[PDB]
Amino acid sequence: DIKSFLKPGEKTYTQRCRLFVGNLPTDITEEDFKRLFERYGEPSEVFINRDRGFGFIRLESRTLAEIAKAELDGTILKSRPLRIRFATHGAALTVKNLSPVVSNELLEQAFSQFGPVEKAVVVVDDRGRATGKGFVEFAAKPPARKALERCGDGAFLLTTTPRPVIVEPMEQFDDEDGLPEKLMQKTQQYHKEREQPPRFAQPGTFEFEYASRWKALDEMEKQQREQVDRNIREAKEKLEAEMEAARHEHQLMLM
Amino acid sequence: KTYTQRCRLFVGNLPADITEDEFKRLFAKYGEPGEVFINKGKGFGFIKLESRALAEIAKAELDDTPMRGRQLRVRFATHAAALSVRNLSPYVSNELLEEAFSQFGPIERAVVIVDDRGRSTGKGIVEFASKPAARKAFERCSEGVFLLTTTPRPVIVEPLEQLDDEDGLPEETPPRFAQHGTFEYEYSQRWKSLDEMEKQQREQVEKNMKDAKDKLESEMEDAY
Repeated sequence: DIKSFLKPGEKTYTQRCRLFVGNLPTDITEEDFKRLFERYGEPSEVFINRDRGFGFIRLESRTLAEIAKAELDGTILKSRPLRIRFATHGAALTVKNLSPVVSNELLEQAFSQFGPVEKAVVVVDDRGRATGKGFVEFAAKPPARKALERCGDGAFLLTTTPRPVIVEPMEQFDDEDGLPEKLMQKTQQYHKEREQPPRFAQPGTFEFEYASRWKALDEMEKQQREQVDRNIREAKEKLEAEMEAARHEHQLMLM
Repeated sequence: KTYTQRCRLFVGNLPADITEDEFKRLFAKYGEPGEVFINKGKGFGFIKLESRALAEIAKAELDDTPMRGRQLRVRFATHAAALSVRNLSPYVSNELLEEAFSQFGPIERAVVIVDDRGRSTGKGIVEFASKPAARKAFERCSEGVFLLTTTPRPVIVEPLEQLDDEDGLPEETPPRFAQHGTFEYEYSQRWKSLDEMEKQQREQVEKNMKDAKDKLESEMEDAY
């Protein structure tokens, strides 16, 4: 009926295809909820909490989920706008200390030992260079906790180099709703902070002095951060040289 | 809210003989075309469609499709005129952020990044309608000292650092856990304690400068 818009290699009805739908009418039924999304094709995991006013829906692909969100977000359904968001990815982790040899596919098959992997990507920058950071998204949460625990207690080596990867939960932030003004309480502390409007500090005022001193400290912090990297690169190089020397001495010792 | 930066698509691996008419014709079924740009030398272009939905369909239907014997690379390019804003007071709302930066050019979106509990992270994103507006905001706030609220804490403005998480990195020893007692075990353990030192040195810098910044906040609060 409706095109799938599945990307090459893309799996169906993944957590990346799951939408949270909030501010529903209290009189909504499972049939009235399916109707709001029928133009996006067959759903799979239809959930509705009629009493609380929220539901979850999985669409075939990420494109169908993106289309449904772009079209249906903020649209009125009985004197109230719907809130449509991607469901928070419960089973997402980030991988650090990656070798520039590790592909998207190697990262997928490597973490595919803890369980089923929806998506694995090795992060690249503007030029397309291996950053050293990557991310693994599991189909369910259990495998994600096994990955997190084992990779921390043991050393998980993806390649020939004995450099273990760092596995941390993917930090979840909201850059969609943010901090709206209507939900900020108008307290005295709010009023004291909001009394002076956005402005460029005037040279010669206490404000300009306090502000310029803040910028000098922030510049100092950046210099210190670059100094720690300087110390890490030194420590890293001495370790590589030590373990190369040990491996070479051993190769000269084998019959 | 039409022809936004969220409706902008990048088109790579274009042929050298490409015209603005041939480029527009590729996106003809997806409504009226917006601002078109072509780098004929490097072989890439950009196009804005009316809506995010049309950009979604166009992208899905045209990526990895041939044109004059060449396989097109079609992706979203939605962060050209976006800026990261740091050192925001928790009393900085999305609307205040919008009002503060509106002076540099027309704004499409301004949002304060909140955490999993909904609290301000002290960071925001300001996306302008054009690149020079974003450029002007960036220079004015680096040369000058831009204050958003009463506390004279200046906002740190940087161009939105956007990393590729859509394409990634595709195409000798298999993945494994280091075995106790082997050569690779000692070495991987040396890396574990190096990573700990880095974490310790970084948490210290962050702390000693947070304290230095807090002591200046004491003088700021005293002055009031």
